Amino acid sequence: LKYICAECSSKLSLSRTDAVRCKDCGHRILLKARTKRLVQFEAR
Amino acid sequence: KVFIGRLPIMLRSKNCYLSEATESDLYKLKECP
Amino acid sequence: MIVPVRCFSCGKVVGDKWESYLNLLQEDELDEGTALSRLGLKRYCCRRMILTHVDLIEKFLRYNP
Amino acid sequence: NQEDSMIMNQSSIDRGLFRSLFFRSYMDQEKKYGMSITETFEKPQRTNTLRMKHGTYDKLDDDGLIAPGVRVSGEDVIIGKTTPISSKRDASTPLRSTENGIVDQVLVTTNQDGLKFVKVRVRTTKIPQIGDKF
Amino acid sequence: EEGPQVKIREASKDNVDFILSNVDLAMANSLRRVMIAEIPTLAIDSVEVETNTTVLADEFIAHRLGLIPLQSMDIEQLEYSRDCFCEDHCDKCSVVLTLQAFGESESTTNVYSKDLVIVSNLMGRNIGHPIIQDKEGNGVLICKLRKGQELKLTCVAKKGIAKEHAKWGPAAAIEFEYDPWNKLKHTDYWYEQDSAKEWPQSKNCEYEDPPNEGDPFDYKAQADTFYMNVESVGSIPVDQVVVRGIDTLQKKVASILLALTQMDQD
Ligand SMILES: [Zn+2]
Ligand SMILES: [Zn+2]
Ligand SMILES: [Zn+2]
Repeated sequence: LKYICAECSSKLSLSRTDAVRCKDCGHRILLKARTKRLVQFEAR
Repeated sequence: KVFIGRLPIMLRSKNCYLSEATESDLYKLKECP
Repeated sequence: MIVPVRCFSCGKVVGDKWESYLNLLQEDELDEGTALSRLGLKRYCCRRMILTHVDLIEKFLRYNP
Repeated sequence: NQEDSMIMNQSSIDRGLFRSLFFRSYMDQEKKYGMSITETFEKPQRTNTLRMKHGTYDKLDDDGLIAPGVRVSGEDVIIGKTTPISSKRDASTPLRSTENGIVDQVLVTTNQDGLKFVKVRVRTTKIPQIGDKF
Repeated sequence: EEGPQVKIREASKDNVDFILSNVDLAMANSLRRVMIAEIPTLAIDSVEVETNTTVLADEFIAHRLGLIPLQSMDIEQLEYSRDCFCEDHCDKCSVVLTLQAFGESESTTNVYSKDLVIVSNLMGRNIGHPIIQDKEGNGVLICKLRKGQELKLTCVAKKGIAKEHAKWGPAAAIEFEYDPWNKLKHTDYWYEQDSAKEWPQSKNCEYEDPPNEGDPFDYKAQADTFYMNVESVGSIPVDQVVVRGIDTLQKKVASILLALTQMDQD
């Protein structure tokens, strides 16, 4: 768990020089899923 | 037969996929209908 | 873009009443002007709130991940 | 409300009147050099050069990008990158001095030249204040 | 009884139409204000997000969870975070809620204020319950979602009043009128042809004696008898939004006495 695929949303990830494609959908985009450090918000 | 450069294409025009696309096609395509 | 919870002007709850109203429309085949009166939305401050909201979210939801 | 300015119900502003979102998108690539000399995305430190920024690099994960949940601000760094020249000269992108907000969505891609292309995006909510135009 | 009397006209669970008689305008109004602004209530004020994939953004939601009315009958026996001695917050000063939702269904899953689950102990007392007046019993549609959209929060509702924010308001609209037959001339109707004909007569016109030309202008005529109507959002029972009003305003005037004495010392 770390990166993701725009269309076939499938937790992926990797490190340096591991190309930049997904495991199936070539679609070379990829996002970066939330943080585990929970965030707080003022409620107003 | 031969390759001579590249022509940018106007969106929503004949030569653009979006042209024949429909409601559902787009939303999947991510483009806004 | 989901129903505004409460009315800007007077603060009177209005979040609930979205679904209700949308039925007294399609189903109960009523007219906006009364569907509202039916739901206790007396004065326009609250009125203008529902009669105008454009529930874009529905169109948003229709995307993907 | 004199001379073309108005008074605005505060309560209403709270109940949500006229609030808005605001996104901005910083972008960047790892330069290429004919004779294989590339830059990189990473969370650097001294290691010779020191020509680094002034704001916190911490919020930076290890690929040189922030996570989409983090609250950023000041000159916090949003992207870590380094230029190789002869070792570690900085090339990061700080959140415009003025602004501040929350990272919305990060995205890592290739650019035709097989380079590491990346774009960040910060979301901010802006409630109506006094000097605001309408 | 003794001073300023009342005569509740119609009344329900969400509106206390009534007639405040033999009072001072000042006071009538003071009360009005007090009701709208300084009555203690409870509402979410800190929203910790763990996960969200909805189409609405974090703070967007947060904002909302604030206005989702909350129980507050026993609010007056819960302390203000700021005054409690805990490092930050505790059951003595706050209520914690939880909300989780996964788009299980194949057709738009809905998140209602009813899916909020209290966690902290209420040490037994009516507080922190998502007020519902909805017909089907769901109340306030917080947010919608699609496929595998998740949403895990954690809220912390605290005391708080209108001045601080509006989400703590318990009032919401408050009808107020007086001297329906402009007898004190506190207004001067604008007209094209005739005042009376163009300018609507209020329902309240009845419960008060019509003008009657002949008579001169009663200048000595101050102004008593006010036709209010306090509606409520729920948090507190319509009646209370008037009793506690009368109380709060009371305590304020109190404090001035009080401080006027520790000031007596020197
Ligand atoms: Zn893929
Ligand atoms: Zn209203
Ligand atoms: Zn406490």
